[PDB]
Amino acid sequence: MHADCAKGKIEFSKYNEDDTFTVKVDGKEYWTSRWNLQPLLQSAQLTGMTVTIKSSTCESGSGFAEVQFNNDGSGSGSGSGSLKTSFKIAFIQARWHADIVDEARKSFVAELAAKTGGSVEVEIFDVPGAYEIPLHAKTLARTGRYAAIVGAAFVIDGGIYRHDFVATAVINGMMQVQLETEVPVLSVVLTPHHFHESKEHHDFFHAHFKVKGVEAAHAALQIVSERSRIAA
Amino acid sequence: MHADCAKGKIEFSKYNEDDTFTVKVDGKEYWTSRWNLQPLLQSAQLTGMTVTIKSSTCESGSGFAEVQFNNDGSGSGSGSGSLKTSFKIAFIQARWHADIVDEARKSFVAELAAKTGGSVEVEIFDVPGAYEIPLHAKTLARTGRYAAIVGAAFVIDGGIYRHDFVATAVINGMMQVQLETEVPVLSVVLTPHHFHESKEHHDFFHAHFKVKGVEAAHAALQIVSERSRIAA
Amino acid sequence: MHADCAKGKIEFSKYNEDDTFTVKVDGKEYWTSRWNLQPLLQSAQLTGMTVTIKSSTCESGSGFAEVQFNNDGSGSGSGSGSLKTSFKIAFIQARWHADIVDEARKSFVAELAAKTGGSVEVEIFDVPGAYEIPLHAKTLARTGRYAAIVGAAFVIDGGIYRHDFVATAVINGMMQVQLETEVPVLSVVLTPHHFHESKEHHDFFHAHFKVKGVEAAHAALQIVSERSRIAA
Amino acid sequence: MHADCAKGKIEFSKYNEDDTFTVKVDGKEYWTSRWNLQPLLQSAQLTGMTVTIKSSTCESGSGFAEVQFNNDGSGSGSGSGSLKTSFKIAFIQARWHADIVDEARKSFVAELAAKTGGSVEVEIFDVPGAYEIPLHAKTLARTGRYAAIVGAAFVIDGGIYRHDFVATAVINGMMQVQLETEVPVLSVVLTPHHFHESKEHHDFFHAHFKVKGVEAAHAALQIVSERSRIAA
Amino acid sequence: MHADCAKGKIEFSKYNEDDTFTVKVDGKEYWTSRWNLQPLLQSAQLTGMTVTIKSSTCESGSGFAEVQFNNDGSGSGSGSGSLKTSFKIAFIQARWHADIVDEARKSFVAELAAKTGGSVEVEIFDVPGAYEIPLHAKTLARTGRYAAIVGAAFVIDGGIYRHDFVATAVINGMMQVQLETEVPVLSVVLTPHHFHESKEHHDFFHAHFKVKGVEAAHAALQIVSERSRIAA
Repeated sequence: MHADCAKGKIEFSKYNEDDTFTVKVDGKEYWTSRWNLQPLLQSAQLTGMTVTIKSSTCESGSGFAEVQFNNDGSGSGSGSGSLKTSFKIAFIQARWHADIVDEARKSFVAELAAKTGGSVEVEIFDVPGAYEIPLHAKTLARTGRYAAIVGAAFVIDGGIYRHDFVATAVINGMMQVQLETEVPVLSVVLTPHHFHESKEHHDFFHAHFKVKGVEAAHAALQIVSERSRIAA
Repeated sequence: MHADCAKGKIEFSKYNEDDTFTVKVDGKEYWTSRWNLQPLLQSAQLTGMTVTIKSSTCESGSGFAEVQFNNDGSGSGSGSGSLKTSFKIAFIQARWHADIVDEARKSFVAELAAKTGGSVEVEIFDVPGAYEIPLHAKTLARTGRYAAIVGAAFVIDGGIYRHDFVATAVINGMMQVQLETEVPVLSVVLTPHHFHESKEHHDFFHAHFKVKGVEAAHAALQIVSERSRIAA
Repeated sequence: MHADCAKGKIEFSKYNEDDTFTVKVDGKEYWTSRWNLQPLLQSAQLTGMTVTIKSSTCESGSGFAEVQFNNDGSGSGSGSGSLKTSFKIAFIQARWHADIVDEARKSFVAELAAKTGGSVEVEIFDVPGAYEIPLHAKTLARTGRYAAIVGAAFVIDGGIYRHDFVATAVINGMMQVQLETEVPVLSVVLTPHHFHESKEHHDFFHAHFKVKGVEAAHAALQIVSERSRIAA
Repeated sequence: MHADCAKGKIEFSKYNEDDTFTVKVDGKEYWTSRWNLQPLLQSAQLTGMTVTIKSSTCESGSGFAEVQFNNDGSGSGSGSGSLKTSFKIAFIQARWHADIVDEARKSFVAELAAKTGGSVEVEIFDVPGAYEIPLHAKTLARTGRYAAIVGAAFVIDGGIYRHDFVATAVINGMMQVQLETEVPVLSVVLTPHHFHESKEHHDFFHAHFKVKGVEAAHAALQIVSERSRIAA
Repeated sequence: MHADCAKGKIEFSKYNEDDTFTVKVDGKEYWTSRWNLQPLLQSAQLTGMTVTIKSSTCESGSGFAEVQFNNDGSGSGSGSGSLKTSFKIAFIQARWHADIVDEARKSFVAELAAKTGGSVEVEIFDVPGAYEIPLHAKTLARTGRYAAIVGAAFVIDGGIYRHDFVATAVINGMMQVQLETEVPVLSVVLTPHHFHESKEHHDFFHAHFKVKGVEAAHAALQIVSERSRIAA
């Protein structure tokens, strides 16, 4: 198989005055004198694809005439999963009412470590409020590296303003993001019927979120396994 | 038609240094020395289309110059139906309150088998909860092979958290997926007015879901037949 | 004006080793030896363009060198209307509570026939339930041939499950479809405040839908006339 | 600057057998014998752009070799505004409860004429019901010529059917249209809490809509001025 | 590195009769006689990309043969952020109930000046009402120059018409805009449960918006810092 001098997206394409198309791939600049390669290189650059420069000399500023396009490159793609039995999960948590989302996250991580035992790694991403979750989830989904995304928050009616608009927007936005990027997004954003901060609700919801974390961990594991199964 | 050596999507396109464009179709690598075929092959690869390799020699690494493009290839297309009087249906069921979705599914399958008698086959897909249904439906619709998709769940107000957000998101997402992929999606996700788990509701909803399964089977058959009719 | 051997979408394009983009248009296969025509034919095929093969010989397998592209071909386009003072309307009706949608449809057809007197033709399409209307409307709008689409249903709260989710989904889906395809869609899907099946509601809603049919007929005629007016 | 024989969208492109690409622009047919211009003309036609045919002879059927592409042509573009201090506004009004929308429209027009004094022209468009406003707004926004669009209606709960579905659909559709076409759309569709047709409500809402018309006029003027300001 | 005669979007492309492709970049007109550059220049123009004309002579009407395409140009892109530790924020405020949004804005600006001390600059944009916020936010997001966008309004039930439709539309449209343009948009649009203008509510909501401004300032700083962090 031919040597891969550099693989990655074209950082910049420069058509020099000597009929050479200089393209920078994976931090290394390569140029080609082929007339047919110039429109192909331009199309590759404008399509957001990753090309692999192939030549006998892999040094900077070396000519090349061999290149491979697997399937419209990689670009922002190559996501929607990492590997079976070894993947990663992103846990986005809001910092409003942190003392309960913390319990949910601790239960989730503990259960995942108990079952998988190191096969699954969970990364924690902090976020100011429930409204900021859909965009963060979209970014983490398009970046790849993740087989599932979990978002946790505690949306509370404070008795002054109405809270249902933000909850509806967040739920619908998470659904839209997961449909757009084809990465599962599990919802642990919960809106109680009543919460008047009487320390009885405070004691109750700690344990209830402790249970919800384990439930979400099991759901995430099973959905990732099933999605990997039906793709074969 | 010419001898079809291999038909399928271009797994990878490799432009070698000898002015040859090597493309792998249906697991077999083929190369062209034609200058005009290279931009056409690149466009075919970037457009997500399937080409048909036509040549006298069908062995690996054999050159070819004949290719046929039916209609922008197949790619992710060729779905939205399998065949009249012989097709498949995907039954996505949630595992929350399984004892009732099970009754609905059994009624659906029994009625299907009663009328069609083996003409329609039902494949069964499990899912953690109602929130995971739209993405599974989108995947199964884009994969083709299915003339209709059925999603069943039982969304319950548990008395602690509000449940209407998830139900609204699920219904709207199922409709959006159905409009996006042009594959009918029938909804058997139901939200009762009251359910307090007093075994009276438990005994009632078993039979009611038993009825709903037969109703959904009839609706699926009729809608598939009508959609096949108006397309001629 | 040059003779039209065949006009329509390219059924299949076959670039043989002979470097000839053999193309089947309107059920007739035509081939060209022009080098410049091959990329143009490929672009037309991938863009869903309808080409008109023009040559002195219109028989199958005859060479051609003349072709006309009016405006990106026709493809799935040429819809959003048929002709002024002579067009068609699609009436999609649900089969749930058929005894009332029947009254609405009869009123609509009778009023149309009374005013236009044969200038407007109404085609009836059957559908199992309200949830299956938006996709049927999208298909009938994309197929062309129709200046307006009418969808009728009777969404009823049965006292067991909640019904507002499906009604909201249907209304929003019809609006989305009519915005997408630029074909007016008139809504005759109605949700009464109360309906307990006491034969008083049954007697009342027959006449009320009888009125609604005439109202919808007048609205459809007015909107089609106005839309045809502002487009000049 | 070179003479403009004809400027507009390519009505039809015809590649004759004499290696000439005949294109009709602004009602005049022009042909070119340049080999390089043919793919460029095809791309211009398929991209929905307007080209300006330039030649020493501007008569029909005259050869040309000069053409200018400003920015992907005009096509459906050139909208989202007409000119500062002199623009147009489209007033779409529903014919349901006309006696109140009439007061709103009269107030709007009178206030516009009082402040601008002929600098702003208001065009009136009639529509059978509130459900048919968003598509009309989308058409009038895509056609250009308008810096703002106003939609007025009176959505009323009649006591028989539920009315909130249509109102929600209309508001969301108007917002979606204004986001899609980048033309401001001001909402004067109003849903009162109670209206039982007791002639007290009828007398009150006349004056209230009279006030709302002036309010909408001021809002439209200020938003158009601000949008024109931030674009420099 | 080669001299930059002019960098920017192609204002207009003019293919003269002398086989020269004149392109205006950054207010300066440049022409090239290269046959291969003409399709590349046309593709660059139609793709909405910015090219950098490079030649030994940078004067108007000077020939060039060198050009660089970094990554599909800039065009409407280059947004979603300005720089770390030194960026800008757009504060869109509605003029309905200005005496409270003013308090919110003053708190926001004061807190940002207290912490950053001149590192972050806030620009104030006026808007007639809550309905006009999402489109303004979309414009300011697409123009670039901003790492975050804040929208403030006070949606009030006046006791005559229903207000929840507009609030829902505004929240959903703001979330849709922030997902479309990948620029965070923080919500300070608030809908109180009750507000009867008895000057007790007027005194209370002044201080409450004073608090909400500081809260939004902290949330904006945190979200910008985190988004800049995860992008490395």
